[PDB]
Amino acid sequence: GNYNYLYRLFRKSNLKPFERDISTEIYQAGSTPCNGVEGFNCYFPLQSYG
Amino acid sequence: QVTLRESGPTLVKPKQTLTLTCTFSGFSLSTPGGGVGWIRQPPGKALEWLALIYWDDDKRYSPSLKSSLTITKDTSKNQVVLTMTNMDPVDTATYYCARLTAADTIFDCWGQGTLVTVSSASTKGPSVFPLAPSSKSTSGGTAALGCLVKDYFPEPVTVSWNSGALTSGVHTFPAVLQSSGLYSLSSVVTVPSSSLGTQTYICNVNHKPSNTKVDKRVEPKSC
Amino acid sequence: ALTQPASVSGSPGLSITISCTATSSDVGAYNYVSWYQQHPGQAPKLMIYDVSKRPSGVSNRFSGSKSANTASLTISGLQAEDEADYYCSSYTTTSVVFGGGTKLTVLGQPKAAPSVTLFPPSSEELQANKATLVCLISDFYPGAVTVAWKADSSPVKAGVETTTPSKQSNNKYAASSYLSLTPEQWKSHRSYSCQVTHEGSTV
Repeated sequence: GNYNYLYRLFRKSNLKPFERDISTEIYQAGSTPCNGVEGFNCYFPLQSYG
Repeated sequence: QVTLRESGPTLVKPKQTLTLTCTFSGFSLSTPGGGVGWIRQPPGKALEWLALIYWDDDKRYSPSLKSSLTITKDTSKNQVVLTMTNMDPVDTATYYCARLTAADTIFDCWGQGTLVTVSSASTKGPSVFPLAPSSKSTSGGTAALGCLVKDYFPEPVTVSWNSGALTSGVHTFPAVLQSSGLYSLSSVVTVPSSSLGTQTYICNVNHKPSNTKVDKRVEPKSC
Repeated sequence: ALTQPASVSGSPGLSITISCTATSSDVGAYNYVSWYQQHPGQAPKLMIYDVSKRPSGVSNRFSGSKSANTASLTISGLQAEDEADYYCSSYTTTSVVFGGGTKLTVLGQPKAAPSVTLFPPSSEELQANKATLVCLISDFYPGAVTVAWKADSSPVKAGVETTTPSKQSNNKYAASSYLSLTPEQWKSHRSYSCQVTHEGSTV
């Protein structure tokens, strides 16, 4: 598993044309915030290609 | 600013001539692009356009109802009258009085709509009877009072406690036609079992066809 | 007469698109199109009058876009206010079409247990030959569950096929029930069972 390169899957706002969006903060998924600890109803960005 | 409140009869015999009205205020029917129409919707399906009059005395009708729907205007008193014949048991719906301020905005603001049922039965009196907690009324703690009313054919009816004074937290949920042929509805206003004898509870029923403004106080009844 | 799908419901937070059909047979160019958000129990209210232009006052994130023949409402965040219907209306060649039905619910909500409370008739309708045993069933989000009667004799409807489809302020549908009884018989009967089967809490 080549886990070097990563991408972006979980987003809430479409980016603008020719815009560098380096997002690192914990994505608030599901319906309630979890503040870092993913657990349930959350997802961590920068997923792996595989 | 726009009060498209409908008024008129609610019960009609089969194969008759029905007449609906909706008094409006806050605007006029003389500005370019103005329009007042009628839109109905049977419970359980989509909506269908009936008619739409304009400011130039243009009476546009529905392609299917081309002869029954004869809508007229009255600018002197700001009232729109809708006439329809051949009352079949399919015309039961909530008729909304619409307002077309412009051509781009299709029916921006609506009214309230009245439910006109199509049947052959007459109207009946109310059955206002209080529901006080009894020895077998304690299940989980909820012992809310009620004045369930039944034995009445016209479905449109509302429950107003103290003429709209103690109506905070009312959960009066209406019902549908039963197997016998009489509607029924109760009040689920959130009142604990503690504050029941101190405050006065008079659910002023409002029957539109029968005009029965009966009142009944609610007190803790014994066995 | 254009149609539209029945359920395009999704999870809160995510974005969903109610894509109602075009049916270019009657419409000419799909110039003017409106969308309604009729709340259950009240009159329909407009949220967008043009294809993308929305009226003032009642507008948070409601937007629409028509590519070639049909538009679609785009709502992403405002998905926790009410599960109302969405009708798309457009001007036809001779009339005004209102589309079809689309019950957009909130997929995923707290599975709260239902509430069963017995309300025996007081001393007001027992002598009036109108004895009714009203049973209050509320405190459950998903639709209106079916009431079950097992009062030691037989399952009898007696006026239970109503489900009381009226949503409250807490967005919780209540399946309130009633019971048609004899003129005056209180001791000759027993406690009628109101064990309603709810999705998640069958008790």
